[PDB]
Amino acid sequence: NQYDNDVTVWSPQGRIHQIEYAMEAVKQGSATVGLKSKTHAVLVALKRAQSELAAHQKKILHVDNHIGISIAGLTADARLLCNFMRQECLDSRFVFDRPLPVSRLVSLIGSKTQIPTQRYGRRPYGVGLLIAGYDDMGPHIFQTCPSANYFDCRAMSIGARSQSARTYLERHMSEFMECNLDELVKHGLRALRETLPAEQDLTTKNVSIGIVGKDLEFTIYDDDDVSPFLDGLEERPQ
Amino acid sequence: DRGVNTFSPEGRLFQVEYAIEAIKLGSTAIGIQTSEGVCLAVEKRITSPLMEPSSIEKIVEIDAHIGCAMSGLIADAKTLIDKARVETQNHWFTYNETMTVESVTQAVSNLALQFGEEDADPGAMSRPFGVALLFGGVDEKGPQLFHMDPSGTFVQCDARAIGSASEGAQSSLQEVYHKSMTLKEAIKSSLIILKQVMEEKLNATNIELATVQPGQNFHMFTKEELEEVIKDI
Amino acid sequence: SRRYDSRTTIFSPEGRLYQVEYAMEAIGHAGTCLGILANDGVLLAAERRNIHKLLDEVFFSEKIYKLNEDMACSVAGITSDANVLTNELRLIAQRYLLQYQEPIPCEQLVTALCDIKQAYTQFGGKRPFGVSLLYIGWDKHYGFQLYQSDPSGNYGGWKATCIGNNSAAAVSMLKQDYKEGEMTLKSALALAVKVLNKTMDVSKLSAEKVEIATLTRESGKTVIRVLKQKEVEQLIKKHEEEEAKAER
Amino acid sequence: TTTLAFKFQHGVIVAVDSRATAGSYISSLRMNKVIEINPYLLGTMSGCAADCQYWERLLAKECRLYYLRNGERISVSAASKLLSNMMLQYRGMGLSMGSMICGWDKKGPGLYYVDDNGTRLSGQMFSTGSGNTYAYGVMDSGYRQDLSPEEAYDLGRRAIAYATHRDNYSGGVVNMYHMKEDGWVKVESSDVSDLLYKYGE
Amino acid sequence: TQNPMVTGTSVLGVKFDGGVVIAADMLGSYGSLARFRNISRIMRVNDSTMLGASGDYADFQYLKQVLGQMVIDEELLGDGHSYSPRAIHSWLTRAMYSRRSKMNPLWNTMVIGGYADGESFLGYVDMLGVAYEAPSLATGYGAYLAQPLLREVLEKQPVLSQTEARELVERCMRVLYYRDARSYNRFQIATVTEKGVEIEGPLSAQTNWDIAHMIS
Amino acid sequence: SYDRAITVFSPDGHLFQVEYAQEAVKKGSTAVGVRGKDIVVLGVEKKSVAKLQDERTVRKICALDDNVCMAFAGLTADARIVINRARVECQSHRLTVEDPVTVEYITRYIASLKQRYTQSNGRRPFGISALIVGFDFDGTPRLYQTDPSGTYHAWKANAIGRGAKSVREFLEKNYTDDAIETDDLTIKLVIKALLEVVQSGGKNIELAVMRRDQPLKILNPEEIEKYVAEIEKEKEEN
Amino acid sequence: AKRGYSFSLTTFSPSGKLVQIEYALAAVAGGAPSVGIKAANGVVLATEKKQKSILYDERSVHKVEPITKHIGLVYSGMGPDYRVLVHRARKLAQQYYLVYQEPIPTAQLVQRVASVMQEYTQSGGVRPFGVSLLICGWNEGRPYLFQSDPSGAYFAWKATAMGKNYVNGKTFLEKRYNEDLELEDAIHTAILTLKESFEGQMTEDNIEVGICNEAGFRRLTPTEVRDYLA
Amino acid sequence: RFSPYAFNGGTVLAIAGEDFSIVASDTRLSEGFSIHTRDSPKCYKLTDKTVIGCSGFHGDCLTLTKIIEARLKMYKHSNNKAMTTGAIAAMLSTILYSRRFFPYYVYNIIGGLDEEGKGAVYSFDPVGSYQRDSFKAGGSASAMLQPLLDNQVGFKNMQNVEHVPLTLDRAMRLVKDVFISAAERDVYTGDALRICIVTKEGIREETVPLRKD
Amino acid sequence: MEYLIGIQGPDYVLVASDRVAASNIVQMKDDHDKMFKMSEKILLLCVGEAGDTVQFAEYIQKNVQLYKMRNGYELSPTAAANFTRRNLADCLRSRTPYHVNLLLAGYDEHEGPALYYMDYLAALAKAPFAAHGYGAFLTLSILDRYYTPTISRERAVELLRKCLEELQKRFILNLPTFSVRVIDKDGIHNLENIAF
Ligand SMILES: [Cl-]
Ligand SMILES: [Cl-]
Ligand SMILES: [Cl-]
Ligand SMILES: [Cl-]
Ligand SMILES: [Cl-]
Ligand SMILES: [Cl-]
Ligand SMILES: [Cl-]
Ligand SMILES: [K+]
Ligand SMILES: [K+]
Ligand SMILES: [K+]
Ligand SMILES: [K+]
Repeated sequence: NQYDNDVTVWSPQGRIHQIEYAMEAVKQGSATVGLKSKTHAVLVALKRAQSELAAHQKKILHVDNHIGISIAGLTADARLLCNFMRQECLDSRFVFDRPLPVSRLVSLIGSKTQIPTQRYGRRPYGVGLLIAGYDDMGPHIFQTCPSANYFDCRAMSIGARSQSARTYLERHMSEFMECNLDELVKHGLRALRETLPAEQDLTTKNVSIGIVGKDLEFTIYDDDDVSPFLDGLEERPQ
Repeated sequence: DRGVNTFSPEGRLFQVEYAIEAIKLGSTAIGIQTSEGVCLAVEKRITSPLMEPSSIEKIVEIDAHIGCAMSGLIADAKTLIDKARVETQNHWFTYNETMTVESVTQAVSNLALQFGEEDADPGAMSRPFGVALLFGGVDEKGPQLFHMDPSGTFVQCDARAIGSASEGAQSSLQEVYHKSMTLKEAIKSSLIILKQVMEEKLNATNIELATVQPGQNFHMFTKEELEEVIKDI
Repeated sequence: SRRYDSRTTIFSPEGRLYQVEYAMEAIGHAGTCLGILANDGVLLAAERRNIHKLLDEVFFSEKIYKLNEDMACSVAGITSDANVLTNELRLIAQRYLLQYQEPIPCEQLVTALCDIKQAYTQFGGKRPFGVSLLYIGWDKHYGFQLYQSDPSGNYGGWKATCIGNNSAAAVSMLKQDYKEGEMTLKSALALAVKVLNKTMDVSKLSAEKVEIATLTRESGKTVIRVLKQKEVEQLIKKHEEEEAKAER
Repeated sequence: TTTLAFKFQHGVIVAVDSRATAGSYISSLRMNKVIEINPYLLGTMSGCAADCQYWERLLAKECRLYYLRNGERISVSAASKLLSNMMLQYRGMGLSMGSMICGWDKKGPGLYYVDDNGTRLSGQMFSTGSGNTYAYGVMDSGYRQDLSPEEAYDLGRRAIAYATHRDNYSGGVVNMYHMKEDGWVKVESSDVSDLLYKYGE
Repeated sequence: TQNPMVTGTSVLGVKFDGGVVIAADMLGSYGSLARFRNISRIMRVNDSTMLGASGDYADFQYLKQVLGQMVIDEELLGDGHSYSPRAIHSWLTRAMYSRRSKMNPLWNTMVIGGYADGESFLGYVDMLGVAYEAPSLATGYGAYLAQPLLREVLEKQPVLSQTEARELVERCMRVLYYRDARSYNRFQIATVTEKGVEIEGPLSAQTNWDIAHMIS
Repeated sequence: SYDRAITVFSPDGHLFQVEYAQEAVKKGSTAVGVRGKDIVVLGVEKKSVAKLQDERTVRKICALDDNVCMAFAGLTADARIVINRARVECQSHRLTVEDPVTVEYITRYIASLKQRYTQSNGRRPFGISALIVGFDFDGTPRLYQTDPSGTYHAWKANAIGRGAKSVREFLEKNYTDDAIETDDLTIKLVIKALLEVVQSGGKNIELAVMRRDQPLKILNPEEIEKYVAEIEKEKEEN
Repeated sequence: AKRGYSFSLTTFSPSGKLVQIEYALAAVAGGAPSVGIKAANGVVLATEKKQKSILYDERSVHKVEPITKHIGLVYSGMGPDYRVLVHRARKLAQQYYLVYQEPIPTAQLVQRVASVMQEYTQSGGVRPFGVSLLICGWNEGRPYLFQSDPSGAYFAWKATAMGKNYVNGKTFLEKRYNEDLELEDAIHTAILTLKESFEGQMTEDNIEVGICNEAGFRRLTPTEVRDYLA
Repeated sequence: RFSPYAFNGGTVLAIAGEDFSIVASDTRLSEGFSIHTRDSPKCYKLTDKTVIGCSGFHGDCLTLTKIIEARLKMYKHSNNKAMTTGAIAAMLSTILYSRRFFPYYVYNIIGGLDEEGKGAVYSFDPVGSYQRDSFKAGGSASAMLQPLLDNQVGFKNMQNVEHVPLTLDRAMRLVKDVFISAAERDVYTGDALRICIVTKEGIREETVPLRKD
Repeated sequence: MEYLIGIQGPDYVLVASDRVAASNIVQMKDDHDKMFKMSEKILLLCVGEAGDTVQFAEYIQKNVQLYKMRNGYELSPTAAANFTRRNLADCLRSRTPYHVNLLLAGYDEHEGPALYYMDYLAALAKAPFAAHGYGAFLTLSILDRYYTPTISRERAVELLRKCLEELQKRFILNLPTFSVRVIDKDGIHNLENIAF
């Protein structure tokens, strides 16, 4: 191939391979699940360890009091987009004194992520995000990609073996709108569980959860704060 | 020929993956996070007895409570170390406090993929750093050890090894680690594993040893003190 | 974009610079240019490559440039690149004069241009200047001096040297004849004609084909002159007459 | 403000007052005019308070960076010079700081005077502030390199206390420091008015 | 702006039960000269907030187009979000202070009335970045003349009906016309409510000049 | 401006442009430096001057400051830049700080300069290695050496250039207190190590010495030949 | 939005020859023939202006151009590149006059114009000029004729030819041209050298010719060209 | 010409105890001889442990508080913890000095708790010179509040008083008394007094009415 | 207000400068040196604004030292003086000018003893004798009176003595100590400081 070294080179089929190669970076990262009710928006991600001696990687990150993200792909590209999201939320609160609507923040991601895909020497962002937020329009689950394209979704899963989680959510998508918060998180956990192989299941060390909604600001539970959600579990069936 | 910011069909940056390969040529470094302190150990790799012993500095001081072990291309490392030292003193000036071991590692991780050709400054980076770092120190969250590579990904470690013989030392730490280990056993283990994966015998002038424990500050071990820990082979 | 980049300022596997060594080949096809240092002076002798019945002869010289009140240089290579460098040499010499209010020392002027030429080999992504230069002059520190400049940006002080066509043959010819510490300007002028005659292509040697300039210290002033055609004619014929007295 | 520093056989002593004023009103009477850069580096403050703090703290940051890079600490001469260059960067801009740099290094006991203008001097004695004239008076008369620590402390106290008596913009307490081969020791923080009554008898 | 050219005088504001009412005379003065006696100093930002402005009229018209565009830009997205009366007040505070800090100020004093979430809003913005909230507002000479009237009525009766607020405003415009040399007897009344912003046409306060005969 | 990455990582993990610059120094002239007890001495070779050339110009030993001098190997054109950049830094350190430059600081600056040229756009690395010689203000002798990568080490004795592998191995066998006892034998140690690789003859050796408190001394072709007389007196005999 | 290339498009080959300059020399060698003759009391410049069709307006565009009151230009090679050099040379002539208040010496103009040509052999993202210039001038009561080429090198000529059959044109001039000609005689031998490489019949529209003397530089009118064509 | 500054009055007071910190201010915002609003408290919550009080030019006060609010978020995203009372005080010093040649006409006093749980008070000038102290007043009536606190809290100019440690009850009354005295004399002080109490439990606000003339 | 003085002889240059470092009304130092060593035979004496003097003097000092390192030989007294003149003249029509009055003394191996006078405006003039400060108004006449171009070193110090005694008697400022140094063939020699 020779149409795959630069973002500024179009393939004869009508495609850009460097955007598609950047999309492969998202799939290699560990799975993360996002879903919402009428009142809450929940992010559930799978922490990953390179070795048992090393700790698990951060998957959920803070953006603002009403917005939180889960990452999938390159770490530095995730932190770079996270800092841009934080800055845009800070600028909105500095100027207007009101929280930045989720819809508009994701549109700013779409505008920024597009710039490097059209300039020579530049590259696409090697990270896909799941954005959970709450504003005047209620809870929101958003999806961003290496391609500047973004999606408003009821539920979504990205990363390794995310298809298994995607199918689970697709069956229970009508269930979520009337769901209690405790029941909503369990749905997100049960979707993330499908991604893992048959030998292993969700533990207190490899599960990270983020919740934002009408009740409370965005909060990340990691270790001891996670066990109340895992306890009360319907066993792994096949 | 391709650019520096080119993705592989796999989904990785070539220059980053190649920078990981540059570490596999550097000397082995081991850090161990004990509940009562953090110890760092590295081999100097002497090429000639004419070369001065204390000349090679693969374990350096960043702050009174933070130590850093380096592996790979040493020239690239000391650029990152100076930036880390600047960051700690910029933070001290602004906030009148010592930085956390996590924040220092995060600050260095921000320089990760800040390289490119076009749409960049005249003095902008052309390539990544061929360096893997082990940040070991004590803050208000107890003793901590962090690992960082050219990709920018940084994570806490109970015990980690990086260098030429990375996998060999990783498996040796894997079976000889308790989260309740003592600092006496911590230095011992790092010395025991170091001689196994090396081409040269362990001498008092051959290696560097450092300790960061809640009580006392970061300490560079003197030749006489090394002989007291090598007495227990 | 990088598809069309020739990568001029890059290293070769052996540890050398290609564009520099390729520029060296351009000098070899240019005119023969020699410089000889004497006790009471220093001179430049160069082969004129611009020779025709239809050329006008407007300027005082073809390859010899006056840079300073106490300095002059000769050129071998691409003449347009040579014009750029010689103009810069005249500028640097004047910047020193403006600052210190005394003529620039010979070595320092060579050093300044060599730093510019070296910069073209390290950064910028541009082709180096395909020119070798011979500097002659007088300063209050080291007296009469002769310098050689490479497209690499490397220099050296010589008592006798040559650059251009058949340069290696000309220098070994000088190495045998040059009498260190005994050389007078009259002996050096005779040696210049001797080396040029054997080195040059057209064989017989002519007043239109060679160019000689002398730098001498007279009455507390540095005098630089490009020799007239009537003077050159006598220099060639004096060697021609000794070529006839070599057989018995 | 009133600030003094002098050196003798047993080291360098530093004494300052504690008063801050805005026009004719007293903002503070507990003001600390000595910055402890290091165990063996010391700086005094006169002029604009904000200008003194920021810059001397910035010097302190650079002294810290110096110690990390070479791992040997910094000379007093070098430290004072650094501060001088910072003020030199901001010339004609109305920065107002008068300061002294105290330390012990390889050369020995070190005393320097640094200015907002960029003036840098080394000397046995210095006094900076609105009441420096009074401090000089008592200091000069009753000073000898042949002094004992107790006698030196007497002179420091004495100088500041009398300066505060005469001067409107100097008062509060005397903060005294002793610079020893090992490092600096904080001698005392005594109320000036009480000292003055004691001297009155 | 270093020196203002055409200026507008006091702008009034007071919040009643279920909305806010704003008044400003239709005068643009060039120094002492009454230059334009039929120009609007009030604008409708959107359906929730309105704005009346004192000071330089060219600077007001500039802020009128910038705010006008911001509402247009927001209506294009149609994401169910709109600028609240507080958000406009917050933006305007940041805009005025930013220009002030660059030593090139917008020579304006603003009164912002609004109604959102069943609550009435009234905000003040200065040319230096001074901003606050009050039950009653008056700029320029109104702060010395009309504001004392508003405060004394609101002390005896905190809650007013729309009719009560209107007749209080008309009483204040009467005092302003009597006592301000840079005022005129042609004014507008703007009102925010559950229904939106309503700006009424050229109004004149009833004047009595019977005290002209009480000098003998 | 020219914004192209010249020095990049190879698949195996090598910096070719840096390695080619290290091939340039290996083609350079032989240079050796050795620390003594009271003095430090440099020695440079592979001179091969045509004797038709004034050798005063082509001297490979340069003084950076009053207490610091250096010798180089490789691309002699590149050296001049680094030397003059170090000389400017010598006076800048004297302007910013009252104190003169320590030997380690100059070496660190030269190393940082060489490192910057390996990671900056548009430029190739320097094709030189340097041997830095000087004294501390306390009087302790110091010897350092740099290379195109940007790494520096302190040495008792070291050689760079062509035949460096041969000369270095000689110094390992001949570096004891018996050879460093006197100031004369340390200079003799240089000449013997030098004349061991070069096309034999004292005429091709230029070496410099500096005492603890004395200014830099470039030795006469007379003084060095007197020591060459003492090595051949004790060559057929010893 | 755009940003130019910063690398040279003209580089040294292993042979030591800047290929793009010699390739630019091929562009002029293939262009319409031009001839210049210095003739004691003046200078003449003549070129082939054969547009190869009757549709063209022969009066619209010119090949022999004035730079100033006393200097003129003719070219062989590409027209568009020549235009740039004319505009640059006209500015350089005025820049000199504004500083020194004296008509620019021809040698000084050619040096300044040749230096512009040098830039395009070393600067980034650009090709050299595909034009060789013939510059005439009158200063200090002396006629001047110069040649500037893609290389940036300049030569002083008594008489020369360039373009198609430049080798045959020069050898013709070696035999035909003699020093101390009259200006009116120089026009004849200029048209004669042009006839050697023409191909077709010569009209006053088919060729363009300019003259330079003590009265300045001017292009000959179509009526004047007809009178010499007999 | 044009003046970038306006005087809006207001006085801020802070006192430190063993486990408490008090930040108090008037609610009067004024300009010239007129009152802008009677409902403008100068106390502001930054964290659960720290409270700021700004007085002087209100335009500067509004912008500066918003900068601190943004810088508090920037810190906690980067350091994973809340900014300490001492760290906010150290930060405010640098922000105020960054405007050395175009200063904020502002008088800041920080009140909160240190890392040991003890009360901390930091007093600032318009340019950024600061220190820790037991009690400090800043603003238009700072000269009226200070001498009474020097006498009562500092036990100055007294002979045989047994030096009783400061309690919350006594400090609360001290805060009220000095402001009642200041409202009688200072024209820019009045309307209402708002007291913010920083304890281990959090921030508690209290309002006591003042002279409205 | 400070004082500088230079006296050039047939084969030497004698220079003297006061040792007072003054602030407002106090003498902070009794032994402050206002002389700067540029080369082995070049001295630069500077006077003027408090912070501007040392910064400027050292900048030139370090550049003359830089020239020595880069070339192996030192600048001539003339080339040095013209260098200091260039740097000051270029800062004259800038936002921050240096108000420094200086005196350069040197010995050339060819030209001989040299003494240069320079304004804060950066006007350079070579003089057989010159003086800076307000004391010059009282001493230049004494210099005019007794100076001969063939003055011996013994008489030069005695002539300096006569000038410095005048500053004690008539000049309103207290200048008790002076630095005295001689430049010649052998270089710079520190001479006994003249105290009163
Ligand atoms: Cl991931
Ligand atoms: Cl690694
Ligand atoms: Cl000259
Ligand atoms: Cl205190
Ligand atoms: Cl702003
Ligand atoms: Cl490019
Ligand atoms: Cl800020
Ligand atoms: K394809
Ligand atoms: K990667
Ligand atoms: K330190
Ligand atoms: K020094």
